[PDB]
Amino acid sequence: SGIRVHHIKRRDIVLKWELGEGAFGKVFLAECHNLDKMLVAVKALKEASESARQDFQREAELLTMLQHQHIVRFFGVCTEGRPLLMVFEYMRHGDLNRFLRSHGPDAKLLAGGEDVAPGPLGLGQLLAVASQVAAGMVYLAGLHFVHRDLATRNCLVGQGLVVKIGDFGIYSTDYYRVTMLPIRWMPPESILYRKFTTESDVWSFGVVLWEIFTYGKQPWYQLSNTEAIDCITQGRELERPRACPPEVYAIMRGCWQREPQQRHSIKDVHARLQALAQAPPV
Ligand SMILES: CS(=O)(=O)Nc1ccccc1CNc1ccc2[nH]nc(-c3ccc(N4CCNCC4)nc3)c2c1
Repeated sequence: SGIRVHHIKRRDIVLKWELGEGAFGKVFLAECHNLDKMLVAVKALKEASESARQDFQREAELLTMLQHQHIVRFFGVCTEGRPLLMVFEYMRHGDLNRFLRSHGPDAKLLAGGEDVAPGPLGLGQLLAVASQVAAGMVYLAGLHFVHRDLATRNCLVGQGLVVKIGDFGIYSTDYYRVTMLPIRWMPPESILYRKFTTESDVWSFGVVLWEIFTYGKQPWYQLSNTEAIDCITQGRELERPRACPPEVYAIMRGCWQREPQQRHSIKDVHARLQALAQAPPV
């Protein structure tokens, strides 16, 4: 008894090549038949655990029931032989962090694609990406879902700057080696009391908002993991980005209140973000 997970025939999936590697294993570009031929992203678990076979069904069940407009489209699994496979839609731009970086001032005009100009994005484009991520967080907050790793590296960019949350729950400085913590995105109540609620995600979204307007710079990049923990817990906030209007900064400062109850809800942050997106101050 639980969520009916769509199973896919292994012979209906032809692996093209590796797109990347993660904790879970490897991601590939592939063709999928009978879902007409169609390009898709496929995750392959490294397995070698009976437990990891349990986390697979868990994630597959949550993904199958969390389907929405700003969450990466999940098509089903393949348990017909090791390795286990998760099939998703293909977001041709890859993760939001690398996308931002490729449109930043250090990148000059090396960004490609036919859908977006190389070099910096429009203010209205930056607020579109921000608003799309917020909307995905509003949906997850609705189902009492808490994202413990909200960061631009866990979002995907598709054709026409469609941004979705691509990843949910070990060598980058993003994560502190303890359990790996992405402390730099964590509010004080998570570092100090080990609490993570909906309001925690509102604080994390503020950092995502900062990441977006810095073109994917790492929060407190000048500081170590412990130095960042000191700042966060002492009330020191990130500097406004060069490319950030005060109305956006103000939204950021609204997520960075020490008292979680003194933070605006994610539905209000979305709303303020959607508004500006339809009317970018510039
Ligand atoms: C763990 S990973 O290989 O870095 N994949 C990944 C990256 C960012 C956010 C989420 C993931 C999780 N895997 C995943 C899930 C659904 C996906 N749909 N499309 C992709 C996808 C992933 C990567 C990708 N590229 C962009 C071109 N550079 C090579 C990698 N193009 C599309 C994808 C990945």
